[PDB]
Amino acid sequence: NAVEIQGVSQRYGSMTVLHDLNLNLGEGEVLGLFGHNGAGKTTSMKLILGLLSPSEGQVKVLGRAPNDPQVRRQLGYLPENVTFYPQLSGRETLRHFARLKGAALTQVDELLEQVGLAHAADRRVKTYSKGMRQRLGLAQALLGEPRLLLLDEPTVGLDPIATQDLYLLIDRLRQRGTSIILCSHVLPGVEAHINRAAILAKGCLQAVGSLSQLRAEAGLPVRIRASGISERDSWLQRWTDAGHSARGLSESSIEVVAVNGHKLVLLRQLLGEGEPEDIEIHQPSLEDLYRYYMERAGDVRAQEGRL
Amino acid sequence: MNAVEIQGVSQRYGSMTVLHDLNLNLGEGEVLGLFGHNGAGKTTSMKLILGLLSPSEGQVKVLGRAPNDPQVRRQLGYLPENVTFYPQLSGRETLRHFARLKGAALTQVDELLEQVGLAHAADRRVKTYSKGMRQRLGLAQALLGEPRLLLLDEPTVGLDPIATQDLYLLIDRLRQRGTSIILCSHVLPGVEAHINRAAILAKGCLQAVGSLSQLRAEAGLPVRIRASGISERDSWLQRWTDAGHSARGLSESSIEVVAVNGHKLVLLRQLLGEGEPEDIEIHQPSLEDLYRYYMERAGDVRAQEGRL
Amino acid sequence: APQSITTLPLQPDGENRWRLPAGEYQGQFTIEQPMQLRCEPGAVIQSQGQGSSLLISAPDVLVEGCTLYEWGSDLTAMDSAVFILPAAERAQISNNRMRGPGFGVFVDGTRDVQVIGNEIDGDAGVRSQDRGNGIHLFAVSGARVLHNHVRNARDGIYIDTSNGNHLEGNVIEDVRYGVHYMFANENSLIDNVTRRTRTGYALMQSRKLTVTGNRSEQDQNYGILMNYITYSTITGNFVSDVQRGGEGKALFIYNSLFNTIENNHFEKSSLGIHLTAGSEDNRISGNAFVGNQQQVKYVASRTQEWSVDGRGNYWSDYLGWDRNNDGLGDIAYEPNDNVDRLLWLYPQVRLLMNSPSIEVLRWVQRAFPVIKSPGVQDSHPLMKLPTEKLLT
Amino acid sequence: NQVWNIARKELSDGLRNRWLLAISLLFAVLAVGIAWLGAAAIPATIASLASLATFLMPLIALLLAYDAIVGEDEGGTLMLLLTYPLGRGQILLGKFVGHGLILALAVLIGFGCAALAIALLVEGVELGMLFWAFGRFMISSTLLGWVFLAFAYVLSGKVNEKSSAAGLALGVWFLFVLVFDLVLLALLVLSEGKFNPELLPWLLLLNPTDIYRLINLSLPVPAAVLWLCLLAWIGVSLLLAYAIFRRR
Amino acid sequence: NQVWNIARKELSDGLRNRWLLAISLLFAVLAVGIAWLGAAASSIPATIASLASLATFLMPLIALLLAYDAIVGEDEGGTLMLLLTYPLGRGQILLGKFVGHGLILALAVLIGFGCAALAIALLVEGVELGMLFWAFGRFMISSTLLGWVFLAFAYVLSGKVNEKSSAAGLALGVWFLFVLVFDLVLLALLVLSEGKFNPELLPWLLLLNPTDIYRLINLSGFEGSGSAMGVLSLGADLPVPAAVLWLCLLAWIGVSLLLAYAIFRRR
Amino acid sequence: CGEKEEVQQSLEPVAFHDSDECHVCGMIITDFPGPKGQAVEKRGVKKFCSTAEMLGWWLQPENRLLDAKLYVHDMGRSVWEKPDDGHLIDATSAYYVVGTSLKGAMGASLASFAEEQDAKALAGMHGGRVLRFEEIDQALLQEAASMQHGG
Ligand SMILES: [Cu+2]
Ligand SMILES: [Mg+2]
Ligand SMILES: [Zn+2]
Repeated sequence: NAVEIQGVSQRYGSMTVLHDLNLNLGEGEVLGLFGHNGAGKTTSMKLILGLLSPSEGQVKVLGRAPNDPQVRRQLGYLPENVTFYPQLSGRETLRHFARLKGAALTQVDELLEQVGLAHAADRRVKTYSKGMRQRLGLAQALLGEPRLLLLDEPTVGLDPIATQDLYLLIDRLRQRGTSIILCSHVLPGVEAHINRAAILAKGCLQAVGSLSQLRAEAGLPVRIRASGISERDSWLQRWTDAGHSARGLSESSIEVVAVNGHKLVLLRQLLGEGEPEDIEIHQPSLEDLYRYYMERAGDVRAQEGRL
Repeated sequence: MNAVEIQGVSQRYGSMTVLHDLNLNLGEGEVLGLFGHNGAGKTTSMKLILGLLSPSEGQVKVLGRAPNDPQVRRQLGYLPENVTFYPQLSGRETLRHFARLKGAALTQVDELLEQVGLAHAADRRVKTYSKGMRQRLGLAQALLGEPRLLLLDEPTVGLDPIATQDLYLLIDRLRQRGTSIILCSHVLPGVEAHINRAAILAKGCLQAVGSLSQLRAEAGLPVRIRASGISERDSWLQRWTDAGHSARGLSESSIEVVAVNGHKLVLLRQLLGEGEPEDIEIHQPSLEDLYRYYMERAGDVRAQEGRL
Repeated sequence: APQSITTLPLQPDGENRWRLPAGEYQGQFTIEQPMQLRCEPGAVIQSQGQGSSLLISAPDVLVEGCTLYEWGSDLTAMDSAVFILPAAERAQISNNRMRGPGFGVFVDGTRDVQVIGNEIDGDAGVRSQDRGNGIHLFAVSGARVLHNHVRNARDGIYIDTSNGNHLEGNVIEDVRYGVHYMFANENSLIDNVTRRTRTGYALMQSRKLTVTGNRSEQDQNYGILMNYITYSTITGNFVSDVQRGGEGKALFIYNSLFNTIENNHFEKSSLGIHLTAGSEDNRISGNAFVGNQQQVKYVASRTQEWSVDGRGNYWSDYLGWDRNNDGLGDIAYEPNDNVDRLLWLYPQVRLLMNSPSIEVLRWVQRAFPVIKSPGVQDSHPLMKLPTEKLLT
Repeated sequence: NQVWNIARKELSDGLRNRWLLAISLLFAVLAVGIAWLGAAAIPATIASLASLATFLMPLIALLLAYDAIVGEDEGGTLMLLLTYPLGRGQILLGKFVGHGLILALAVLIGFGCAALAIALLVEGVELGMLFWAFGRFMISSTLLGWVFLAFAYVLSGKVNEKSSAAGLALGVWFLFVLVFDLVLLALLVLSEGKFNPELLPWLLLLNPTDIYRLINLSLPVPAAVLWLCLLAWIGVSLLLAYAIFRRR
Repeated sequence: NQVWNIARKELSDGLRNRWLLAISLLFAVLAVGIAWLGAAASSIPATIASLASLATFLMPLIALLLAYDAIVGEDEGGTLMLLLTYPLGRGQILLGKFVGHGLILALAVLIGFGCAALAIALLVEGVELGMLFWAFGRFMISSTLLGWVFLAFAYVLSGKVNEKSSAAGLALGVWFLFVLVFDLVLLALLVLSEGKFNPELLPWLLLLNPTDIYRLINLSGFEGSGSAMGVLSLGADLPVPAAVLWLCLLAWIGVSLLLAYAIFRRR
Repeated sequence: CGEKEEVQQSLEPVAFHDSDECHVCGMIITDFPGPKGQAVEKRGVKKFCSTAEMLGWWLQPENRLLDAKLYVHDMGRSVWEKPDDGHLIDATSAYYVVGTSLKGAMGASLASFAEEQDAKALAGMHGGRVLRFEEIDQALLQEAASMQHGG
């Protein structure tokens, strides 16, 4: 139980920009925080880091106080955009953060080689790209065995081989027993790696739980399409016998929106007649689940091309 | 009719060729994706399509003309990455500046500020705008006039999760009208639901071109089938392994099937015939996984346990 | 050359006193007997244009009220109007009108002559090289030239090697030099007024003399020129508006070693005072340097204190304060910069004189005193005008 | 013409600069405060106003346009603007018109408020000479500013970052105002046997701040060559800026 | 200690600033050039009032070039919000920046007045070496204190603003006001009132400007002439001794650091 | 060649006229006895009523740097009351005698010579000392003029 937020309803300016979020985070889970209209996304970020005071509620990080120095050596925070110190070098920036966090100096040369930055080490930060600064920003987050990562969009401005390898580096730290929070706005791609999502909107934490739970608590159509079908004309109608509208947009692109109540017999319809090649059960993704819970609180569906 | 006809160019700076033997043909309504990692070929190809550079060993035919005619650029939107406009100007005055240059009518400025959803923050300075608020402004200048080709270099960076899906709904409204656009992104899940045909390119060359059904067919990549309690984990681990598929031995009540997609046509009949399909998740090899394969197809030895 | 007895003088009193009636006369005239001759106001003694008109050879003659006209112009033979011989000691020349192209009053070798109240209009057409002197004095001891009116002569009141004599209250207008001094040791001149003159006061090689209370209205190019004067005294002079025609200097001190220069008023000229390099360390205190476009021109690097007994001069551009209420200022006043002497040392800096770099260099001197050359400063300058009476 | 559509942007963007409006207020106050101490204490005060407008009108021009090209490249709009129907000449000439009319207005608030303190606080100024001596002053102060505007386009197009552009705009302002004439003074007072002083009226023509004062101080050369030499400093440096802007 | 670990950064960040090393070498090459003219003129009270005038223009300039972007350059750079999630306080990352930037000014004036002493002991023959070390010992430990005043001034105007482009405008305003505007308003108050505004309050207005308290400390012994002081001639009317002028210079740090800390505490 | 051409005009000395004012005292030059110095500048010729008034002008710091030729009279080949214009020697290579009872125009009487024996003739005939041009300084001009026209 790493992050135990309990009863917190943060008020400032008598505005009440956060309300009653009870966000318990497990000791090995990877939570995700996604905020749109609500300012909860940034306030809760601060609240766990300890640089904000919880009015009317308590935040318990690692079972202890959030502003103790003994727990703040075990955190890691990758901020939004950190152009660190443009005249300093790569080693000298990370040795500066190693001296502050109390980490041993033998970690600095083996974190600039763990992150792919040893070729660009001993070079000034003004000669770094945005992706190399995100590489350096991750390197101070893994400084001195942190038991709680807290990443604020770690994969922005980053090339996709390093993006896929970052989540493999995250998957190393999940097995080590370190809880990670992935607060992002680039929601397709993070749904394969988090364990529990937490969509909070208009202050109130709307939905929390795993991805299998959020599809159970929200009736959304599952999109089975079978690309490369043999016959297409009877496949326009043969799914509608149990109420699954087999609507297609191409020569064979029948994205059958089902109801999640007849999943045996529609595949018995699919496998009883006609052979498939590559079935595509397209689950309602984290992009589609987000716009249901957003619409359920305050949002009304935007027009045809009007955002 | 093809919008962009890159016909065998080879762009070099000195002796080094930063873009070698690129051969594209973007269609009349297709959404193409220029993805690059080691090479600077992605950036140079962008410049060649626009009027910024010249092909040193080839030719480009944008909309049936040279890319630097004024009749071409009046129907050509281009949103660049990380743009920060003139911060002392207002949001309406910035688009009214850009409407005067492209020759677009001044009655379209209040429409496009309404179309991208910038009506509340219009007549405010650009310095008091967010990062995603400037992306709505940067998208809005690309839609000025009646454009026939859009080069969205990273359009959804720093954007709200409603507004990114609303952006792609504006894309499929645009490509039905007949303007073939180009997505240039780096977050590969998310672009993969709307890209018509990928154009993954390596250091020098162009690796692969074609739709997602053609990239998965050419590059043999295994399907990632995950389930949870069909019958039993240990009773279902045994079946795919004689047929030539990997069955991962997880902890409890989970059946992960990595099949080789060649014999699984009739093999999937037995999974329906003995249990319910009520909790499965079949994952196709994604655009992220195809792009990691083509980096292994030319260059780029794989990183360690967790390295990069 | 006829004589004064060859006229018709009607005697008013029988003590060798004669009176010429109204009516014109002709030719030169000569006095050989001690006659205190007076004249009616219509006694126009008009000579023909040659020779000295009224030559005087007898001592103790009170010539009064005559009106002389049109004498000679040969300055080499000294064709004067009133020639006074060395034997004509203690002559009084009172209230006369003269108009003619030569010397007005030429005296030489005389003692105690009194030249009082005359009006000598010199010329109009001669090129100021043959107009002759107004009141020429040539080596006389004891003279008293008072309250005359000399106009349009050449070089005004010329004085050559004359020791002890007073020049009191005479108005000198439209001439080349106002008062010319040549080797006049222990002289004196009080309250003279000089108007529209190419040099107001020529002080050449005359020591130990007193120059007091004089006024110079609108002179050209030289207010008071002093060459080689020692132990002099310049107290109360009013020098106003020396226009160009030199660029215009209210006081030009050239090789004058010792002199006390107090209570003067140098007003509205282009240069307030020009101090040459040879003339240094003399008591200059209490003057009023108002309205001049440039106060001191001192092309040197030697320091020069301009305040005796702790009292300095009043300067119009003195932007200083006085906290403790005495008459003196609190901060010292340097009238010249270092770039204010680069203009004088090198005339090509006049092209650069409006540049910001020169305006930078004026500010660097006020902040960094190491680059300040030792100039012509005065500790304790005055705050108010000391010459409140000299403006009349 | 699109040279005006990009000029209307630079008017609206330059006039909202708080850095510019701070200097134009201090230029208009100090042009009155010198003229106030030039009346109570007209060619004697127009020379001290010429030394004032040699300080600030290069400084106003370098404050406007040091980030004209490289400030748009850092903003990313420079790569966007070249994909529009726009030449590289029309961007530079349109920025030169837009930034040019700013300091052509900054002398109309600068000397327009200075001539109000002269025509109404002298009482006998003989204003028929005023509208010819200030017409010669306001026109020649813009042309001094248009040289350093074209100097600012040279240093902006050469550099690749905004921080080193301000390091060069300070270097151009130091060299052309108060280093070129100080090294003329050091070449006078320390060298006279190998420095011909007759050559020095022609060496003032290599400095547009020096040509600015010579047509406000009325010399072997006439006045009309200095007008044609000040306009030649615009025409070469704008052509130099166009040659640099075509090599990005 | 945590206050020293962030001082070692700023000691290694100011020394890579090329704009500092230009104008701190300018302080060294002018302190040789001023002291060379002070040797050729022999003069002694003019080279003391000119060296103190050189450090009036440059030791506030190096201090405001260092620390105008000390807090707001880290806030908009993103690295300030990260730094509070380290085991630190807001009092340690300000006092640590004051120690780190303070040793740069302790080296920028030890280079400047250090090489100025070698252009006197090797230039003017027969100077008093005991009086030279005492005069340049008073110049070294008081130009740091003038530098530490404007260092603490720069933390006030960095915590208050939220944009670095507006911090450079305010830091230029602080450098213009305290150096060469406060000396000109006080001059114009004495000229236009002819010294009759207040004959006893006006010497106490020199204590409201730390550049003038800096000039009053070094001009204690070498008064010399009268025109060397200029507007500093009111310092003879100040009844305070020299030791209070040191403490009024230290009080200009301690109020302008506690103000800088209370602003940063509610950032 | 530029320095030589400017020299090729400065070297010639203009003859004195009756309408010639001095540069310093401004009065008519040819109304006086004694030698009369003059200064050719090559931008404008300025003349002096006496040689001691020329040397008083030369020792000012405006004219120390001024490259201008100084010309005085040769009193070894001329009568002292009326000096001609024919022979006008260079003033740097002359032999001025000092302290004679001769009556010059403004300063002390500095009779200039070119042959040094005629300069030694006038020194023993009046009690003076011959001296060169470079020994002339402003402590000597004011001392010698005070002994001539003083006491
Ligand atoms: Cu004379
Ligand atoms: Mg005072
Ligand atoms: Zn003369």
